[PDB]
Amino acid sequence: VANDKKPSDRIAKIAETFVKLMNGPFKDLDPLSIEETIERLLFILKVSRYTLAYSDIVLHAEHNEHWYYPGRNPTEIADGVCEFVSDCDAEVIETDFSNLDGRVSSWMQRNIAQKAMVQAFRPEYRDEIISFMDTIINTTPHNTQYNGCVEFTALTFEHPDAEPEDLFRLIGPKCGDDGLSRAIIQKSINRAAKCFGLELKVERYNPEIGLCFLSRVFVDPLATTTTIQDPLRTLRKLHLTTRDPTIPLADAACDRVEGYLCTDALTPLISDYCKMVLRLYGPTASTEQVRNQRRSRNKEHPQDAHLMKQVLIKRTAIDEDQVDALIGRFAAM
Amino acid sequence: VANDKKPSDRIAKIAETFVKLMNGPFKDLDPLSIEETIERLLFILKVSRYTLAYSDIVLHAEHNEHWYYPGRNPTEIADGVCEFVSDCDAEVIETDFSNLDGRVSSWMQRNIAQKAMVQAFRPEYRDEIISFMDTIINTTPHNTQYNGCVEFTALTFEHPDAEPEDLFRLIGPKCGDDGLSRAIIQKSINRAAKCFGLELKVERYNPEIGLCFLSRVFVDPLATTTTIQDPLRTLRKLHLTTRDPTIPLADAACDRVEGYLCTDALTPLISDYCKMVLRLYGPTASTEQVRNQRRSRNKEHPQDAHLMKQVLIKRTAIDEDQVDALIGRFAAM
Amino acid sequence: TRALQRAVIDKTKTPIETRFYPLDSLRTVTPKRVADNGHAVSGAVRDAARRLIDESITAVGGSKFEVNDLAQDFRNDTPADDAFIVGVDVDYYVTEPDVLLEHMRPVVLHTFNPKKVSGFDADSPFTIKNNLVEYKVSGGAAWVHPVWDWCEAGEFIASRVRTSWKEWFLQLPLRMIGLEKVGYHKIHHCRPWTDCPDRALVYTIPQYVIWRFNWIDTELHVRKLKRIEYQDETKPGWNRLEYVTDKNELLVSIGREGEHAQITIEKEKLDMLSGLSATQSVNARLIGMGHKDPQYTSMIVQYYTGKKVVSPISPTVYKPTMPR
Repeated sequence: VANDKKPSDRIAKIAETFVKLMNGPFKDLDPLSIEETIERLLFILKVSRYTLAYSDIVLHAEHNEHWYYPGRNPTEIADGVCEFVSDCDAEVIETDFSNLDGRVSSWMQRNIAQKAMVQAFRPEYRDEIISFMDTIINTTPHNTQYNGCVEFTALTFEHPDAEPEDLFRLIGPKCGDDGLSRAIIQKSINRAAKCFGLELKVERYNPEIGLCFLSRVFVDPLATTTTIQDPLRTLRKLHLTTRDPTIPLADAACDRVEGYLCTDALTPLISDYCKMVLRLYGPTASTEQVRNQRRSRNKEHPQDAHLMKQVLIKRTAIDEDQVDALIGRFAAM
Repeated sequence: VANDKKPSDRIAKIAETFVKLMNGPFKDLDPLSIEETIERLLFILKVSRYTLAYSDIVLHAEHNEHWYYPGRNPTEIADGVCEFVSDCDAEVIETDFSNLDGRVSSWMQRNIAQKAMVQAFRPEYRDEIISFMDTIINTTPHNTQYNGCVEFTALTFEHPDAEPEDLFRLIGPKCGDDGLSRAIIQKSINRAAKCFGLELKVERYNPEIGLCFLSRVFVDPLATTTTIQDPLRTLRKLHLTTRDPTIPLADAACDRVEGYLCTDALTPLISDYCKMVLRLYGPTASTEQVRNQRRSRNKEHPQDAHLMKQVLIKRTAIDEDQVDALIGRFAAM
Repeated sequence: TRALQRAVIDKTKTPIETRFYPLDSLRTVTPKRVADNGHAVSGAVRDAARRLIDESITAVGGSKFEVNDLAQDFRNDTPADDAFIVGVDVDYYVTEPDVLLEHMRPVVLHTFNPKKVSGFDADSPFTIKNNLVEYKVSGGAAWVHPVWDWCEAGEFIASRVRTSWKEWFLQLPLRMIGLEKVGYHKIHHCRPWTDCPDRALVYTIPQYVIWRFNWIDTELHVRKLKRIEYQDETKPGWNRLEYVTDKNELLVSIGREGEHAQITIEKEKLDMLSGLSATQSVNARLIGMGHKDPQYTSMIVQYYTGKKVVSPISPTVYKPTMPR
């Protein structure tokens, strides 16, 4: 659903200041060769060749590590999240956007992303990048840029008397559709989204139900960095498999449970399901080398185990006796 | 809720006379250095650097001690209150303002506080102070200035034929949203507030229910200076804790009861609650050094014990047999 | 021409700013009604203006030099250099606004700049004859003074500056040639009272001084204050006035000189009516628009035909004054 909601006059100066702060000290850049782009990490290649270099140079710089979390290993993500929650003393807010790529306006697209790309890249490459942006208007970096712009707008609205550089220095971790911010702008974020024309969903941090971030649940971010898959999103749908019909059910289930072990080995109410899938569909599945040579293969802390159990129970609103009964039923099947 | 209710023509002369009497003999002043302001007692600093000096110089002078109680130790506050009640022979009135900072009008702000600050400070600092006031329009001293202005207006309306200096010399103790005044202007205070455009709440002093001042209850101000926390405001809400979720309940309760002991050690119906909190949440709480190193730590006369008990009963409208039953129930839990 | 280059190059300005604090309080002040009920009195309006200016000046913390003819004779009071100049209803007293503007200092002035060509200002009747306003102060004498055109387009002004007799001797040979020492000012007028739309709260700030050539034009076409010419050169014996409304309307006020009746009409309607061939057509069109009031259509017809009437000068009995 395309939208053409231009922002107000005042917000334009805030957006320009945010873009300039994003530019930082990297005035000049050069495009990457086709071979280097191909070995990095059709239609994706032509934009990737420039966008990967732009991200790696500007968005992964010294003065842009405060907010651009997108682009780091999951261990690095967990470390950053724990550091941010320690800094904010467990006072953080979560942002959940609905169809951001389907809702970003033309003015935002042509005044944030296009401006940033043109300022980052060399003048001799202006035509190619502008043509690529025009083709885009009619991937990953766009969401991060939108999140950074919205964070800058919120910070500018919260403290209009501070210098833009100091305001932007407080930008918290942001990664695409998910991000973190101070809880003091919980109500003012909705007005900023309305001014830009975006829809924002915000939820106050609650230790009883855990914290939601990148479909990951932090059981107790104050002390431990233990983290698990989001139970709210996956439990209601994990019993149904959305793989293509051509794949046997056993191979898809095996890949799903292998990923779950790789990410959620010691999570209550999921380990039992994964083990029962491995016990039932496991022997009936095909050879694992066969599925490793098949395209659809990629189409999918012990100390606080008690606390993780209680946090999962709080997340799923299931009584402990009910949880034990469910665990017994799952294991005995 | 911003308001633009300018006062009448006659009231302007009264306000100017009050401002001049506030000025007194301190014609010239100088700003404080940043280091001195920092060691005194961002955004707070820029206004504090001037307002702290202005308060200390003018509002803490010899000829301005009659009304500016705000800025003294609690023992000094109790001594001043007892002296004032002895002077007024237990004939005093209490003022309770609702959202004064959210209700002071533009005319009042630009003709009381701005005028006082400009007259107090040196001419070479006029631009900085006027800019700071303009930023404020679009902390503690403002409430005291408003209370003094309203007291001066009431005194001027009561005795329009006396000299302004003699009228102002009768200004009683005032401290922010709370203050004391003569009971002879109980009805005329409402008309003065209406003229300025402010809302005033006044209650006649009643020895049976005690006197309310700074959330403090004077059991018998005629003879003793014994004072306790306000029972009306705290009893209905002391059972619920408003601390942030990240703090454990035990630490917040321990800090609350430690403060209550520091202020209300020998108050009936509160000492038992504090002791039971210390008995229950005490052992289950964390280390006290840990909470002393934690940010949320600061986020919280035996001879007349009989009289204090009876005054608390009168304040809470609870029968003595009912009070004894409640005390027994609290202790035995 | 090459003469234009001379003026462009010859800046030779000496900006002077005695840290005159901008009085933002006077600028952007919402309209106010001084009288709760009925209509306000002239004394009440004067008191309100004085109170507003006093509050602004004291809040800014500056000083003032109130004026109550060519020279203000400020030496008898010797105010401070930074103090402002404040005058209220001093149109009769001051021969020219140049008298106030020579001091090269900010001026806050409350003046009579009518938008109606005749009628009542507050409780004070006023009328325009020749080009002088025959104001009749409620509770005062009769003032006869012109209007010095504060509200015309253009924020930049040209004015004289103080000069001693020795300075006069120095500059007279240069003055006769066409060389003048000219100061520049920035004007703001607010019009703060709705019930009395004929009085304007003029505000002024000086910017810088310059030496200019009399017989050479200016690129920015800066203007110097001139007496308003209310007389209508097309219809002798009539006064015509134009002003712009806040709702995007360009109204015009017409009336005879030394005369009381007065009507306001949209300018476009007056231009359409002034070209009609027959007098009866004027009435026909006016009835078509829906104007049934005889006092309106009759005056419009009289203006159309340019009817001159020699109204007499007669004794007047004024309302008794009450100090209250």
